Amino acid sequence: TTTLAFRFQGGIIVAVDSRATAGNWVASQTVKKVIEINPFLLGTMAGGAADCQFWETWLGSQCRLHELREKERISVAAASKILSNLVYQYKGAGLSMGTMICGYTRKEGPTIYYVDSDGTRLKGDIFCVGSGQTFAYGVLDSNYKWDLSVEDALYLGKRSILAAAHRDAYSGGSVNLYHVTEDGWIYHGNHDVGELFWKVKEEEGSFNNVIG
Amino acid sequence: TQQPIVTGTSVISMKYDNGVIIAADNLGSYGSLLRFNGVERLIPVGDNTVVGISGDISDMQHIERLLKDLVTENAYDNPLADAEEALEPSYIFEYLATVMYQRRSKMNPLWNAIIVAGVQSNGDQFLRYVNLLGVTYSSPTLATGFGAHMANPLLRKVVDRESDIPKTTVQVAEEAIVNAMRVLYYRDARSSRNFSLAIIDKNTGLTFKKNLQVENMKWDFAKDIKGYGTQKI
Amino acid sequence: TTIVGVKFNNGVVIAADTRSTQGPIVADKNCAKLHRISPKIWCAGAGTAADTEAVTQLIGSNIELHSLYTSREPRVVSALQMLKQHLFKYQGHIGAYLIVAGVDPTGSHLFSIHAHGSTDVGYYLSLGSGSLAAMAVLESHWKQDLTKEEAIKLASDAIQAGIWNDLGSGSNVDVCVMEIGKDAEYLRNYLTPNVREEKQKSYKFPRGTTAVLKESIVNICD
Amino acid sequence: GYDRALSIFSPDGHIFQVEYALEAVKRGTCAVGVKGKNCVVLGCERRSTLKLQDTRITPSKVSKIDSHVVLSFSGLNADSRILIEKARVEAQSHRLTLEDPVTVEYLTRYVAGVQQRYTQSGGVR
Amino acid sequence: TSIMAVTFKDGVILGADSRTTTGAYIANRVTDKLTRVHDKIWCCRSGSAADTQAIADIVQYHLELYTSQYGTPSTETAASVFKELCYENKDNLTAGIIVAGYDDKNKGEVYTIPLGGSVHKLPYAIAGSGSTFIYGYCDKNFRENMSKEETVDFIKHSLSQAIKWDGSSGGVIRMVVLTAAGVERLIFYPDEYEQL
Amino acid sequence: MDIILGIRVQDSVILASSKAVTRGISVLKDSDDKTRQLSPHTLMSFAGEAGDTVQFAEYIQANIQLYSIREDYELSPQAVSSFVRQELAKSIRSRRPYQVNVLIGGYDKKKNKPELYQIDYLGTKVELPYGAHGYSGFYTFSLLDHHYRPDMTTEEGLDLLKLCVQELEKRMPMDFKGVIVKIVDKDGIRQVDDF
Amino acid sequence: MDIILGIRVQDSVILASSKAVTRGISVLKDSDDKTRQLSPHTLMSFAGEAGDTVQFAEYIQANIQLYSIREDYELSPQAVSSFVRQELAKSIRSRRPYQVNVLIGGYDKKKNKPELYQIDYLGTKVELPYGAHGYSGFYTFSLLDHHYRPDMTTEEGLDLLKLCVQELEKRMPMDFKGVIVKIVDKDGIRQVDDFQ
Amino acid sequence: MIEHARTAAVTHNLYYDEDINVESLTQSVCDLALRFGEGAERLMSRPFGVALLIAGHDADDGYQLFHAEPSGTFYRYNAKAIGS
Amino acid sequence: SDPSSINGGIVVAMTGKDCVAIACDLRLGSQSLGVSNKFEKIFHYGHVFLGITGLATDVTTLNEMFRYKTNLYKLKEERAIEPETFTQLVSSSLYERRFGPYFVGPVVAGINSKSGKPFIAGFDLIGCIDEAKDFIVSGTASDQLFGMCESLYEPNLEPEDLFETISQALLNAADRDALSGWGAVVYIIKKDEVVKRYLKMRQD
Amino acid sequence: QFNPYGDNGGTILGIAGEDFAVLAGDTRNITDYSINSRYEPKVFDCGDNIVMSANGFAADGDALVKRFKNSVKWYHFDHNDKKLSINSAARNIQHLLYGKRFFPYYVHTIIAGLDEDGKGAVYSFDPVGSYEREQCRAGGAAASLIMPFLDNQVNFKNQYEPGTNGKVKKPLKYLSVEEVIKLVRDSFTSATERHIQVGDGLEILIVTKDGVRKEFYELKRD
Ligand SMILES: C/C=C\NC(=O)[C@H]1NC(=O)[C@H](CC(N)=O)NC(=O)[C@@H](NC(=O)C(=O)[C@H](C)CC)Cc2ccc(O)c(c2)-c2cccc3c2NC(=O)[C@@]3(O)[C@@H]1O
Ligand SMILES: C/C=C\NC(=O)[C@H]1NC(=O)[C@H](CC(N)=O)NC(=O)[C@@H](NC(=O)C(=O)[C@H](C)CC)Cc2ccc(O)c(c2)-c2cccc3c2NC(=O)[C@@]3(O)[C@@H]1O
Ligand SMILES: C/C=C\NC(=O)[C@H]1NC(=O)[C@H](CC(N)=O)NC(=O)[C@@H](NC(=O)C(=O)[C@H](C)CC)Cc2ccc(O)c(c2)-c2cccc3c2NC(=O)[C@@]3(O)[C@@H]1O
Ligand SMILES: [Mg+2]
Ligand SMILES: [Mg+2]
Ligand SMILES: [Mg+2]
Repeated sequence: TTTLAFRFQGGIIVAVDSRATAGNWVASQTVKKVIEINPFLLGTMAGGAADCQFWETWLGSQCRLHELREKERISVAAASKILSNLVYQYKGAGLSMGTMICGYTRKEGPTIYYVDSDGTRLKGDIFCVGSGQTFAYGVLDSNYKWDLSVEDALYLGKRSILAAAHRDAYSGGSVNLYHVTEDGWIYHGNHDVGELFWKVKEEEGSFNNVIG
Repeated sequence: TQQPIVTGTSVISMKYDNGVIIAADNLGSYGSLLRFNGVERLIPVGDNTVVGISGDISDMQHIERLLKDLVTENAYDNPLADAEEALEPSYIFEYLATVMYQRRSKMNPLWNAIIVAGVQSNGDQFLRYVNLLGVTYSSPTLATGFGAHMANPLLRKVVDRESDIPKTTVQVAEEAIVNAMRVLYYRDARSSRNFSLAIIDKNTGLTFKKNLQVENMKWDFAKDIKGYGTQKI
Repeated sequence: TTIVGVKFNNGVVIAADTRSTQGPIVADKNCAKLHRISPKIWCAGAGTAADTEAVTQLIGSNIELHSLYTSREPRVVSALQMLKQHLFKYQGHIGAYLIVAGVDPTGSHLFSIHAHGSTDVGYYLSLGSGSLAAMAVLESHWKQDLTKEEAIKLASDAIQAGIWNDLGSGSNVDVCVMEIGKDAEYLRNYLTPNVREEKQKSYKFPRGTTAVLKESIVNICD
Repeated sequence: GYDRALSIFSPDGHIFQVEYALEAVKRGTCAVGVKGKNCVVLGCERRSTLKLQDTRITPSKVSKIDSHVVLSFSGLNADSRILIEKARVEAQSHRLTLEDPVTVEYLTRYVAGVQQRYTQSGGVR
Repeated sequence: TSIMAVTFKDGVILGADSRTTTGAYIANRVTDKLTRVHDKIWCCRSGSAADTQAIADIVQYHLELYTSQYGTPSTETAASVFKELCYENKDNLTAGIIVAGYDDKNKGEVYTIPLGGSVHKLPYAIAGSGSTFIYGYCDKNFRENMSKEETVDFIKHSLSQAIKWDGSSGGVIRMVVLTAAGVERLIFYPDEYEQL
Repeated sequence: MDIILGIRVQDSVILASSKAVTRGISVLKDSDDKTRQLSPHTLMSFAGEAGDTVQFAEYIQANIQLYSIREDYELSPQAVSSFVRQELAKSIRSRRPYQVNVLIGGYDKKKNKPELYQIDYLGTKVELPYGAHGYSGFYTFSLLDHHYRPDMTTEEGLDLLKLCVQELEKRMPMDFKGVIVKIVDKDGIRQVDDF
Repeated sequence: MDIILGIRVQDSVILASSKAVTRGISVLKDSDDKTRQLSPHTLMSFAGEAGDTVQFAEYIQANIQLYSIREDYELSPQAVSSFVRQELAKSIRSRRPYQVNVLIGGYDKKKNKPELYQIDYLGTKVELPYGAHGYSGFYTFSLLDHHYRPDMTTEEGLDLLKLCVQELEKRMPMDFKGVIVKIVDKDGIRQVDDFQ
Repeated sequence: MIEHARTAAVTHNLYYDEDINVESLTQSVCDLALRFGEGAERLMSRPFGVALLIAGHDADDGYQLFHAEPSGTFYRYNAKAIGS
Repeated sequence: SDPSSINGGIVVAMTGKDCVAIACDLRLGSQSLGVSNKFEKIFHYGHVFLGITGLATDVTTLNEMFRYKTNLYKLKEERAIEPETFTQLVSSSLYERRFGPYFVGPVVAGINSKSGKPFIAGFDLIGCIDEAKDFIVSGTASDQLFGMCESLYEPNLEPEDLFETISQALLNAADRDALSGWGAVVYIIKKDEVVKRYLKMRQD
Repeated sequence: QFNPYGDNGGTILGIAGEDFAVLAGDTRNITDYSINSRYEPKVFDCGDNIVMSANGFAADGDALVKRFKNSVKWYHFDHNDKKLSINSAARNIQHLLYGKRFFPYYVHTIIAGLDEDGKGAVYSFDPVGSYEREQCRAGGAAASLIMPFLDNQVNFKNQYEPGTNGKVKKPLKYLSVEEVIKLVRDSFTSATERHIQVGDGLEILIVTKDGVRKEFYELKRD
């Protein structure tokens, strides 16, 4: 599992893979690791499949309750802190989760929070979580800049997920892309790693390490 | 129960054309000691069900108490308790199975393997199995413990599939059960020569035979066994 | 693995299944478990398959050398004693459980050897995972003064019970008969009950289905 | 333990205890609030003006629930203290779980809900 | 396993069951637990079948060489060989042995070697898993210098009770009688010693 | 552990806290403020197990702010330290104790004096001229034992803290990505912009 | 662990090694050369358990220098890599195995080509354009997968290595106090004096 | 009551990935109406003093309007007026 | 963790009409981290091919040992070793270290130079001779390869069809294992021609 | 200590076509290296054209099946006999499974049916409830053996169009019920050949817009 989310001039870029494994066995490669909390809040999962999926859907329910109660969208801070307090109430029980809550509000702007089962909650600009977070982090920090275009930032997120899928054995399948702006989240397609790798190799002159 | 103490050995059972047959030893084993002889491990419920239990004898007696209490409670306010609303084998099974799975999920199981065998009200032969894990399955031949390893292969040579059940007679099935009991007495250290046998037949009812003994044993060739290899005398 | 041995009035038969499993997965669907220690002394093995093969081959080599040295026919008691002492030396760490039968100048012989180095003698014996089923069959149908066909049928039925009622034994039945006045007869696939049905399809891919990046002719000569 | 239904309906459709609480309110000192274009003023009445009274320590009619919300009351002073404590606790809890001070509407709704629960619970007035 | 050896006027008689078990399964229900290390020196084995067989083979080899060199061995000599083998390899063995022999000088003698390698000469020796159940019966029924038939009956009753109560013992009762007249092999079947 | 340092200077208390939070083999953040303003004249830096730290800090902050609103009065630093110590001492023998260590620095206005308290997750409170949590002290204390002086100025305290940070960056196996330095005095709490 | 990186560019091999040695909670030295010149055209960087590293490195150095003197000839990088791999593979099944991972960079003069080998303490040898030992690769590899190019120059390789070191210093929990950078080419082995 | 309704609705979504039927929501709301009395789970002292018009739409029974009284009873009206 | 599952990899051999085929994955990695995309596991001595899956260092050591032994065998016998003889040699060499085994799973394939018969066989880590006429599989994805083979294989395939079958089996089994993949090679072997093909597969 | 879990083997398979779904399972219930029964079905019809199978621990599987059937009964009771959507059933099964997040049902769960648009659909659940809608999914003992085959023959993985220079994938197409029956039969014959916990019999439930039908086929009994 490898997920990344980073802020730039055009809002937030989010990019995940789709591989879920049970040890050496690739259980599935059609896993949607971005949870659409609401048209303005996204949740990226990493770790416990059932844990993350169930609790992020529950977070979406809680956000709907907050919106109905206060007649106002829930803030990224409050949305992340709900799940943070939940997992901390379940701390030491056996939960394994590393998630990123990304959103755009008028009060906060674009905002990204990292929340794990240990109870940590961190507001940040660039986050990579999962077994292959290191390769992502590498490519990102090497090619990151706040003045990226929407196109360039989407391409950078996709390429970081691609590198993490290549190197890390537990990450792969396909890349799911998302752009979070003032108007909400926009899905930018599901790209099969099998074809995306060859495309990037031919178009970039990179991945010269592969025999293909 | 966390560890069994006094335990009963295998319980074997099989279907035939008009009903079912079950059998079990009369032995209560205190580990490696054959402590209690004359321990009935076949509990007849009604005129149509028999429950064969292996494992912790205390839990078997608890299940006996539960079966008696279930009969008593079914008799309450039931004018047809002696007829259409009597205790069916499927009812008794499902109850025992729910109990076993509950006690498993509470981490305090009944250290037993249970085989419920009887005839339903419509003449159907019921024969099913449950254990301390609550696992349930039903086959034309059912055995517990060593029986599952030795009795079942012999009993399947008579009824290897459902279609063989109408062809098997009561004599064939009973002879097979007695032969399997003899084989168990041969090759089971925690077994006894005295056993009990129940027949639930959709026409003759419940036939319960106690104080049976394994007979026609072949031991003469033991005189020709001398030494463990090269010894000649 | 299900191995059995039955002595009849003029010799001894051994039989086994043909299933080698790497845990819960079948690895060989026709494994030969009958090993030749001597032209008239055979052995069925169960347990660590490599251990059984190695110990049978080593004792067979030693038996051939001993028979050349003494210019006499190898005796089943000799193979029995050597196997016993070898297995006991290794404190049972050689996971080989054997049923060794044969015919020598002293007559017919049938023994069983436990991997820790213990030996038993009898007219009918069985070992392996499905040993219990086969032993139940034996105790049900065995009698004294069996004919050749009677002992063959008994051993084959024991192996069949092992195949049908044990997850660790399956495929086909192998048999080896050893009579006093004749040569040993090694019937491979004496019974082939587990034959696979015809597949509902033929998955012969159309050529060009697989994508290839580079080809090369390999030089195998000099 | 004590769950006697004190606030119940009357044959004419009236909850008497609520109206008598309103009457107790009508017997308390006066309080007023006025909204400006960019400010809010709260005025309160002092019980005449006694001379043996120490005005430095006696609680004032206006109490702060948070740094940005104030509360005046009319009626029984003790019930006012209870409501003020509950409101301050809820304001701090909302700050803790939302990382944002409460709105006047939210605090007002919380106080109203507390009072409504007290009008429909057993063993309490 | 239930084994015993009893001395009497005419010599000695060993008795055992025929049940070799791996756990709760009867590995062999016709086992010959009475092993011979010399013409009139036999041993009852209990415990690890492999260890007992190895010890018995080595003791028989040593006694055969002793016979070829220095003449017919004494029962005490076989007992000492067993004792050395068991005591020097106590950490890797699990064998209880009862060595019974007959000679013209000492008539019939019985030695017992439990775990640890100790050796004790007794008028009668009981050992095995079942022996624990027949301690009282044997202590109350054993007599000095019984007749052949009385010794056979005593061993039969003791081993039958042991087989009845002990699930680790069963099969048939095997007996070997060593007297001046020689070696006699007796067998008793379940349909006879169960009705005792 | 993390870098949590505190030094009590004449008329001020300075608190330094590492900016790095690392989970696994990746440094997740390099700009983490490990402090919480309990009151306008009392700050608390914290470090320990992930999750428990911020939870305990914000809980203490909420309780102190509730006490401040209820009484319209600011608790003395001594009282806040005693409250935090009692909370930790009740926590240690609970089902899941808080594993957080805290430094509390505050300017007591009724005494017009700076105060610094060190409390571990067990509830052992001490008032020290300088304190540290984790392995940091194992170095810094020595320096202070040599360089501390009671009549120091706030700038001299900042220079001493810079010496401590240099020693840590030299001889510590972990890269804590600098420190956030805050000063608590009679005029409240400020944050040194360039350290 | 320590940072051990290597990158093979056209006509050069670059090796980077941590400068920090830390025992306990104290950094004992910040200028440690974790390499040994096996031969004038073959260098080996190493990292692993304290003690075993320098011991194994100096042992390999002694053996390679002895072979060079005996034959008056320098072994190709392939031969040195195979020899050290065999040494490690014999060590793993010894009583106390060597826990050292090595990168070997050399300019094959008979082929006039740069070569880089990666071997772990197990004896797993690979020929790679770039390699790393420990956690370092978990970052650096990605960068290389994006930025490596076969027709690069030694300066371009140095810039890529600097990018890798920057990423490591950004996202690594440990402060390895920079790296020593060495270049192996047709003219032998040289050391970049100032890298950051 | 409104709270109990809203949460219930969202909960039916969370448990079933679909919108709750109008009649089901109205019935769940009415389940609170007669949850009053003395004794004691403690229940409220008095029934509700408010009536509700619950309007909605689902794919099963189209557009729906329900009247909910503190009597625990609810009706379905094509049109309904409550109050003065 | 497990010695055989540190590096990962898969090898599969199949037979057809007057031909054999042996394919392997091209991945070498330290558990999660992938290191090398060029680690082939099928070596050849004369006309006998051996694929070795498992601990990489043991793979290389056994390759060098078998090269050594086959060279000495050819020198002493003045002929190339046959696949059956080489299989017996592999079994004996494996059992020689019974109590300290090589954590590998060898697979021998080839065509008997004299009889012209196709021969394949497999072993465990202690040398158990597993000789099948259809297919032999080994590696971390042994179960996936078993399923793919038992489903797709049919006897008497021509080289062009046997190649497609073995390639599809290898690829679809590798896509279901995280520790195998990153490339693949397939050798198709006839009596006097061996063709080596690099397959294209997903690189994750 | 008492071990509250056990493995009964078994293998289940689920495929979704154009206007139909199919859920098949082996009828062999086993324990350790012994067979408990040769016909103990585990693919059940629950109503509303929804077939379910939770393979693994037999006790937990039966408990989960009973709980889901009770849940559909109460869903009909409490919502005016509204039809339970397949996605709604999947969500409810996720919640059922996650209810024992810390004492899970040792079962892999697979349900099959038709979606709101009347097209085939399968849903897969790990033992704690991470659910996913798919077109093919195998679970149980032989899952690792069947799943790649499906990927090759249902989703056409690694299959490029011949001559397209490995650039054009094979056109993905919906399969007929006859084709999925063929694939299921071949998958289960292979599983019976190579896995010792699979065999005896294959029972297939086919869910179309016309309802649920059954097909039984014999399997090897080794
Ligand atoms: C979030 C995005 C991708 N998620 C993953 O990619 C993760 N995969 C899964 O959770 C698989 C998926 C599947 N089978 O569909 N499910 C299980 O394991 C499930 N059962 C089992 O553990 C069992 O059998 C038990 C014996 C009985 C229930 C549930 C579970 C339980 C405890 C855990 O601590 C984890 C998962 C866990 C947590 C953190 C990371 C990972 C985990 N488990 C791993 O295998 C992984 O490592 C991988 O990262
Ligand atoms: C014909 C005689 C027996 N027939 C069988 O069919 C027996 N199988 C085998 O001996 C297989 C055969 C093969 N092709 O490898 N050997 C291994 O698995 C080898 N281990 C390995 O490779 C591994 O470490 C992998 C990780 C796992 C596949 C060697 C080994 C190691 C420890 C053991 O305790 C046994 C074998 C063992 C001993 C007694 C009985 C049995 C054993 N193992 C079982 O699986 C069986 O139960 C079966 O009875
Ligand atoms: C001497 C006359 C009758 N002897 C018996 O009747 C005895 N049975 C056997 O020795 C079986 C026979 C067989 N062919 O299998 N052999 C083994 O157990 C072998 N170990 C194995 O199998 C194993 O892996 C496990 C260790 C055992 C399940 C050899 C062995 C090793 C260590 C031991 O401490 C004993 C035996 C041991 C000692 C005292 C009594 C008994 C023993 N073991 C028991 O099983 C018994 O209880 C029974 O009394
Ligand atoms: Mg990957
Ligand atoms: Mg893979
Ligand atoms: Mg099978």
